[PDB]
Amino acid sequence: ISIKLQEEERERRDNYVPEVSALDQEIIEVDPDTKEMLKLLDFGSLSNLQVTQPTVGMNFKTPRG
Amino acid sequence: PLAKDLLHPSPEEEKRKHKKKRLVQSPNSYFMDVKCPGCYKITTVFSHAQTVVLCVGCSTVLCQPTGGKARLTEGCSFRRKQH
Amino acid sequence: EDVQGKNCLTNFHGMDLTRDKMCSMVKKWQTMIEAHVDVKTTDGYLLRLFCVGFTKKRNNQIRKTSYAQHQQVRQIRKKMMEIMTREV
Amino acid sequence: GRMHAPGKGLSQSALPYRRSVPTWLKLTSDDVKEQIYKLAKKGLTPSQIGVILRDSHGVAQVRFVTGNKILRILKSKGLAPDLPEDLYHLIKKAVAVRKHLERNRKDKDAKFRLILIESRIHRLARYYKTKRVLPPNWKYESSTASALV
Amino acid sequence: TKKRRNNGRAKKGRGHVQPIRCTNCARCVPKDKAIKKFVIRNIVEAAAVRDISEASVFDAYVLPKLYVKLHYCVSCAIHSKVVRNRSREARKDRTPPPRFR
Amino acid sequence: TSRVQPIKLARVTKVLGRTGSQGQCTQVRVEFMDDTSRSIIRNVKGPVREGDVLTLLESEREARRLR
RNA sequence: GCGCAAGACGGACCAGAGCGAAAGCAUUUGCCAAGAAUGUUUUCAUUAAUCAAGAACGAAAGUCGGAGGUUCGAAGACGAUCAGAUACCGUCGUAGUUCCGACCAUAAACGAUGCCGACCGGCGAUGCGGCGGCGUUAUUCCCAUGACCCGCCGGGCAGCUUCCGGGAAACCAAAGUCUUUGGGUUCCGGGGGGAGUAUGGUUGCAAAGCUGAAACUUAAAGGAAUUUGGCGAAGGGCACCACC
RNA sequence: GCAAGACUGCUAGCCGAGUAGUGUUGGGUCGCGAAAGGCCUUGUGGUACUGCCUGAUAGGGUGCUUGCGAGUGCCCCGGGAGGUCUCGUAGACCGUGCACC
Repeated sequence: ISIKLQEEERERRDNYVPEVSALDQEIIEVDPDTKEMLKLLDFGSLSNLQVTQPTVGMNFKTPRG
Repeated sequence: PLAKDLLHPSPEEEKRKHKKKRLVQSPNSYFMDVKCPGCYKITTVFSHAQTVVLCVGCSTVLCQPTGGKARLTEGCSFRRKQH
Repeated sequence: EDVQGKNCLTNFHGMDLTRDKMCSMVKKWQTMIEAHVDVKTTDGYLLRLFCVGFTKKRNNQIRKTSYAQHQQVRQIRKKMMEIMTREV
Repeated sequence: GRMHAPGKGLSQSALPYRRSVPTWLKLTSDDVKEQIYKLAKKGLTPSQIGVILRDSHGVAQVRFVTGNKILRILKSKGLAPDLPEDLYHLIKKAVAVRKHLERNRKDKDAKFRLILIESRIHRLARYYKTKRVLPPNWKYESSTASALV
Repeated sequence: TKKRRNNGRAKKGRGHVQPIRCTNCARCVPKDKAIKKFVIRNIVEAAAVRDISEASVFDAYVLPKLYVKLHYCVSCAIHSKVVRNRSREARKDRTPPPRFR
Repeated sequence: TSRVQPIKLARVTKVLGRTGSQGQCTQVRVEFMDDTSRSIIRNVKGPVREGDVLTLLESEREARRLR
């Protein structure tokens, strides 16, 4: 069906908001590769930007055939 | 796609593709300088040495032929030289 | 080959394996390796040692095939030749 | 693709665009002509002589450090054989194929490759006859192997 | 017209393959065209394994299996309902059906 | 046979589909109270609900299809 | 159950894998010989995939002279089945099926698609060779090696998708780049029979292969594809005038 | 000669000592690895586990609990309390035919 009172029962849930902005965290998990990607473009190493420790010795693409 | 700047390519595609289909004809091989740690002199050898090679004076064997490049003796220093 | 009374004395004559185990060993997407040597012991016993070999897929392997080259099989077979020559 | 094979193949040398004696090379033309003469006194075919001089002396190629190529200077010195090395290797292969062939009569593909290789040496011999290399009265048959090897 | 992309077999760069005799039939069907059955089964059926288990001298004795390969001609395969027919677009499916039982 | 085996009684958990040539016998998942963990699939004839219990003579055989 | 003897074949490992011009090729080991592809700042310098004459190889079956003849098995014998079998079925069963040489050159020898060269999409795997790059293993340290992983290159057997484009459509990375027609080069077909027939030539011990008509008759013979229709085809649904 | 950074092996006081002995594919300058006898600060804190074999609390191979799957648990020793561990469901075949139209 279609709604004209825009479904108040979750419209008021949309009016409900967390106090935190859900993206302005105290720290953000950033890989070094995207860090040096953003480093050459406009902004260097910021306080909110941290270096991910390398846990990449094991690879991807689990076997299918 | 259709539109590529064939006149002035980025260097990664002519170090990417095969040598015969580059924009200009350029080989992927080079000349190499190798010396023995027990000896003193520096000889000049190809990247694909193609045979057994011995330095003058008969000190040691430098490298062995292999179907790809040459497999060098361990401990020997090397410098990528260009003209 | 030796009885005197109410007893039978035995001797080793040959070793085999069950058909179910060797049928469980043979599977697709792997290489089967066979190697036999006619060997002699210090006494006058002439033996014949049949062995089988089956390749192992790696735990991080993505390939389903998991085969080997022919000269690798020949080298493994020659290793089996010298092992069963040495130990008997 | 190939001439007696149905497989396309792309594997050949590609000389660089640069036409210059390299600066790090400290060798002139007369001395390198002297070790070409010495390796000719050793008595080998010009192809392996060229690859070993390139390999063990570090020169790019001979044709840019002297005015001409090595077959020209061997025929100038006169030590070069009259019979070319291509027909030499091919008729050595033909002698080896027939020497394998007469002991094993039931060998069909060896006979097939044999017919292919006298076809090859005939097609090369016509070109060397029309290029005024071989004499026009030169002939080939299967029974001539002691005179030319 | 042409029914399938291949010809009911797996001959691409050979031109000749070794034929193998059928099991139910005796046809000289080739290896790539015939349907092959590799069945996994125990020595006995499922409604007697317990009756074997109390009749055993050993304790917790594992029941062995039988590992055989069946070579089926296509007429014997369709007669024994091993393989069925599909539609036009339904034949464009290489994957086997899921084994649930 | 010829073994004096005791009578084990069982309690129902879930009703499933019914098999048979004419479709009369019902496959039922059922389980014992003296050993709760082990459960068995049995063939039962007649109308069966959920919540009742069943009397059983043999705990040895396994249920199967119409034949 | 224990041995001996003979002959045949190399299963499972064995794949839309590899090799070979094609037929075709599977137990290990040794000997000989050839070749693709990969790499090359090596050599020769136009030496060319194109081919009537001509030449080699060539599935099975068929013929000729030798020892072997396990198994299977054309003709033949017997018994059932059937209204009627010298057919389907079962038991014996000659020649062949096996080897050496001497033949013939016929297959649905089919990718039912000649050879070379160039151009025009992507994707994920496979095989070879080369190349670069975290990590693990032949136990713990260091290097090359084999194994595994992530990427690239060339050749090959192949797969998925499409308004690139084409076709009558099945379908096509070729069967496209074709009226907006022309890259080079062999063989081959003008409705259907008659008929690959008669004659002649040709080769073959034979069996027979190649070349190859005419008279007369016919307005159809055919290719792709849609809808009830019919299966001694499969799958599913319903029915106390079907069942439990 | 000067400059301070970054990383790591080993030990938990140190010599003996990485001597012996062990093995690997090919090596190396080498992995595993104590002791006898000793001299002296007279011998670092927190932190979880642990099925079996091989070869390290790694790696590899391979199990038990209820048929299956998910939890939970499975080193040694000493005491106490319990005794039917929890949760959900296919775990289906397994005697069966077939002349002649």
